Amino acid sequence: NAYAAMELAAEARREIHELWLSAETALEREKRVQQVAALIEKYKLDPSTPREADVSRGLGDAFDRLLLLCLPLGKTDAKGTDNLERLMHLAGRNGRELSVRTIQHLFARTDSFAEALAVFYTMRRCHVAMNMEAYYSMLYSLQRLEEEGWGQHFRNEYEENGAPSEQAMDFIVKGISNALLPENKPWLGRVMFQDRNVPDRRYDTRDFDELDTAWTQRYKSG
Amino acid sequence: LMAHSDTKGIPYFKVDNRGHSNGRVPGVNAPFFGEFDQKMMQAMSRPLN
Amino acid sequence: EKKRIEARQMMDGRQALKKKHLDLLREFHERQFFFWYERASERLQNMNL
Amino acid sequence: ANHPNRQSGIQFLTHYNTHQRFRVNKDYIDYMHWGKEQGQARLPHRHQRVAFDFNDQLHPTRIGYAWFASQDPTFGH
Amino acid sequence: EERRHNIHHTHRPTRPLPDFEEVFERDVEIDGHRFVLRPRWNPRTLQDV
Amino acid sequence: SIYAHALSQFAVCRQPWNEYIGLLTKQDSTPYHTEPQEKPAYRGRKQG
Amino acid sequence: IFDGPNVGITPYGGMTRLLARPETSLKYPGLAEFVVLTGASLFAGDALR
Amino acid sequence: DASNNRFFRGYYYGQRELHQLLGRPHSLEATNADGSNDLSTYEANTSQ
Amino acid sequence: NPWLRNRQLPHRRQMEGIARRVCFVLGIPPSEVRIRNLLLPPTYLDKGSIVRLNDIVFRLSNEQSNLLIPWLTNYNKELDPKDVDYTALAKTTNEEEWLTL
Amino acid sequence: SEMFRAYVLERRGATDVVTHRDAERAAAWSQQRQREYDAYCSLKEAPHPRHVYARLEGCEGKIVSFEFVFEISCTTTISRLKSRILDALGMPRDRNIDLGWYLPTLDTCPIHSDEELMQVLHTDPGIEDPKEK
Amino acid sequence: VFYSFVLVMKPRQRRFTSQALREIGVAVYSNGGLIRSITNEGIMRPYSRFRDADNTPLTYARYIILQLDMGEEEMGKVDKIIREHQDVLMALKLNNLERPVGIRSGNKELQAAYFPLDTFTRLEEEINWSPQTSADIYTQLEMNWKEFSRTRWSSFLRN
Amino acid sequence: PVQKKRQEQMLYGVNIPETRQMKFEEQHPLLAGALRKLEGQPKGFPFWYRKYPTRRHAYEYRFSIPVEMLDGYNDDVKKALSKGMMSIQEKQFAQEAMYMERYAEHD
Repeated sequence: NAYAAMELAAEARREIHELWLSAETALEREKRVQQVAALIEKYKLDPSTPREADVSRGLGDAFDRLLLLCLPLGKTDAKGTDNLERLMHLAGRNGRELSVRTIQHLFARTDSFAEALAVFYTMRRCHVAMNMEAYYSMLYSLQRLEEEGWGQHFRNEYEENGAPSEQAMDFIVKGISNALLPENKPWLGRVMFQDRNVPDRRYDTRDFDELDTAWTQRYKSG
Repeated sequence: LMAHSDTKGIPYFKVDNRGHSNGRVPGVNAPFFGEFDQKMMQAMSRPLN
Repeated sequence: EKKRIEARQMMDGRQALKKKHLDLLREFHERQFFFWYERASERLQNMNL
Repeated sequence: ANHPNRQSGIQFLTHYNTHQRFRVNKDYIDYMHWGKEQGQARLPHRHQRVAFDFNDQLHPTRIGYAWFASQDPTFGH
Repeated sequence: EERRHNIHHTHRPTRPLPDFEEVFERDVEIDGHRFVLRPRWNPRTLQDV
Repeated sequence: SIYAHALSQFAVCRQPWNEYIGLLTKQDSTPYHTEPQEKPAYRGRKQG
Repeated sequence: IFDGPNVGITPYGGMTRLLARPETSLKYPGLAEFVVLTGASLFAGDALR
Repeated sequence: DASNNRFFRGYYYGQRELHQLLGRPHSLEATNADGSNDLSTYEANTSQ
Repeated sequence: NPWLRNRQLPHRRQMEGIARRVCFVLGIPPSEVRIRNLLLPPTYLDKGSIVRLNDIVFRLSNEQSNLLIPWLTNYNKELDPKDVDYTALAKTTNEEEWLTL
Repeated sequence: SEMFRAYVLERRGATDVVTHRDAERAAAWSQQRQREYDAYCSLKEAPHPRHVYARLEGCEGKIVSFEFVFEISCTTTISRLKSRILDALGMPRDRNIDLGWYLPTLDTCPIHSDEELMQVLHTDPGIEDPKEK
Repeated sequence: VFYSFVLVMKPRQRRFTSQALREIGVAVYSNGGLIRSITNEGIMRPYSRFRDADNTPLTYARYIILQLDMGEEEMGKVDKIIREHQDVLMALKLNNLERPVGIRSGNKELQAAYFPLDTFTRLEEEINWSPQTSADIYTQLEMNWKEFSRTRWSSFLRN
Repeated sequence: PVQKKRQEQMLYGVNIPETRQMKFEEQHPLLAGALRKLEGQPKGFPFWYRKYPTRRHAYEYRFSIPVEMLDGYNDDVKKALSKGMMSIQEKQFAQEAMYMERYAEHD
């Protein structure tokens, strides 16, 4: 019975991986977003779906990479924030807790500020109990947004000049002036005596894949 | 009753900095190797060197 | 003179350290502020009713 | 000392700011309800003692078993 | 980490630093046995000695 | 330790002395255990 | 642990003698080669027997 | 002075005042022969 | 300060940071960037330090260096015993950060 | 606060009685939640079709992979999985085999029981290189 | 609550009770304070006869509960306003409602050190339990807990 | 007359100086930027936390509740946490915190 649900869930994750492994410029923001919405509406990933015949149960680990496949929110509508909160809601039912690794890359996926707030708010609606990981990952994401802004500014003014200013240089050295959770004092961003900065930079698909493949190799050998 | 909340407690939230005040402690934080000295015999001895 | 240069070496060290302690205390307060907000939000939600 | 309020004696082995126990203004003792486990009601409580006997245990180190994994598997708390 | 980021530990150093890739040979096969990681001996085999 | 596993298979655990000495046959054993009552303490020079 | 052909050296510490006593050849023939070639740990029971 | 003469290194009247004035940390039983645990800020930051 | 050295050379997080910041500004490809440290003796400068300053930081083959800097051959200064260890630094745990710098 | 002001006075049989006005409603609620719990648990026992990696502990690296369906409703299931593992390893089915869970945290557990095994399946989503399909 | 009152009042014709309560209420608004709840109760038989302004002892009296948010300065004014009104037999005042007896004694509070906002949000009814309360509310409480914690953020982040 | 003026100025109410809003905007222009986008809208993330480093720093409402945290709630609640509703002891602590902040070398 539910064995059927799991089978159709196998085809599901097959095509999720199919579009995840693409990760090409041929997949544009608009295209990725509407392709994701297409998958969700194909396989009935709404919370309205009953407990049995819930397709999201049998997606191992394809759930998180489907989840952060949503994240940069295209420019059409504010509809986008809903895809996300559908997925999370299902997790809420199913019992699978969100890994901090997953939400860290989730914030690392964010393009603008309003989107970062969009995410945090969304997992507020989704009954996620906020931890220090939540807060610090968010702050990190804001910080890298500003760092990215300034990086854009200085490369920009380097382009119309041809040699860097001293502002460009000491920006390169000490980073953002008066940052929250800064580099020069690393002991601040730490939670449970482990440093928390994943979200301070962008990640490709192959980065994510690199980490878990590393894990897999370590199992297959050691 | 008055304080009962959906947010889990301090331990889940890991609000606290520091930790044990002595840093890494074989009994409390880190693992413990070797032998227990229950009497203080090794704990006060005089360096012969 | 040698005694004094190493005396102020240790002094500078200590003053640096209590700067670091200061940063740690600030961020401790920040942390327990976030937690405070998690509880207080939750109570005021109820008081809105 | 036969004076009342001086009965607590001269103890040096306390942690207070006077070696004369009866001038100490912090912890006033209770002669009727105290001293089941410590002997006399004058003497310091089990957890505040700064001097230790030969065959008596000394203070527990507070935690606030996972870390004994290298030890005897049966070794309890 | 030190080998990558510190010029003073790599190039003509005071005291030498070991190289992982030089000490170990990766992925070795010897007479039916598969070794993930095996160190480098100049007479590599018991036959070669 | 990246590699040492060869030894790990014929390697030997350390033996359970705590419960072995616990479960030794004892000559004070009682079918039902009673905790001893409280012993006389020293209440000071006037009380004894 | 009498090892060190694993670090590329011959064992030291004289325990070689103990392993070569005619007693050891009686009780555990072959054990000497086992422990000297293969780095291998002996324990209390083995040192008693 | 305080190094060759035992009467100078008497703490509680001569040397206490001197250390209060110069701004060294001081106490009854101290590390330095005279009254003082450590150098003052001026003495640490200035080669005399 | 032997106390204040342990911090002085940058945390790995700072090197990540500087690397990708240069990548933003100069437009250099993040694939190939090699960011390195060089820390010189506190009160003076030995042969070792100057050689690895000439050879690595600037790329100078022996003949163009001997051309440009004749006196390096005669310059023999080496680390004093007191000053040898400036390079080796204290390794401190993350649960220990409240105690030592 | 509006809960505590919700008591009420009814006459049952011949006698006066104080009841909650909302009590039955809360009973419906709690009953429904119980039925959802039942759904959830019964559904954790439902057939779980997962891909099995099993690494034999020892100096000889061998890793067995096969597709296994776990039916955790009617011990026998663990022994089924162990029988299968041994079938692939090339060993008799009478080997005494200790199964263990390799955690994503690089820790390890024993698995002594089926009800535990179910929990392992539910708790670990799996960690997979998607390139490999 | 910030403040509460129990007001034992003389059982008069309804228009009079309504006038008197309007007077107390307006006396609270003018002084820049709020009314959380004005709760009415019936005409009860107390354990002590009360005399009214007529010095005629009374067997029955109407009970009325006030719950207020004020400043402590200007509740002096409201106090001697209420106690000086002719239709109020007795008024007892609870100021203990923000720090009641059962909290902040030798770290009884887990995960916080005296969070004041716990008992301020609440009304008097849940700080001090009424006699009719039985084990039944232990049920309702949690359906009002869980339910609440589900809808709160979603309701708040709407606007 | 001076001290009298100090107590009359404590009694009716205190205020946070716009000095703090200013240095908040110059030091952490990003956070202030965010709060500047979000005015009047209920916030689920307290961006304003840098503006109030300590518990004691927020005196404008009871129980150390920062101003911008009251955005999404009832106006009745807003009046119930106002200065007018403080006890006298709370008011003293308010004046003390304000002055302590104006003369303090760090937070």
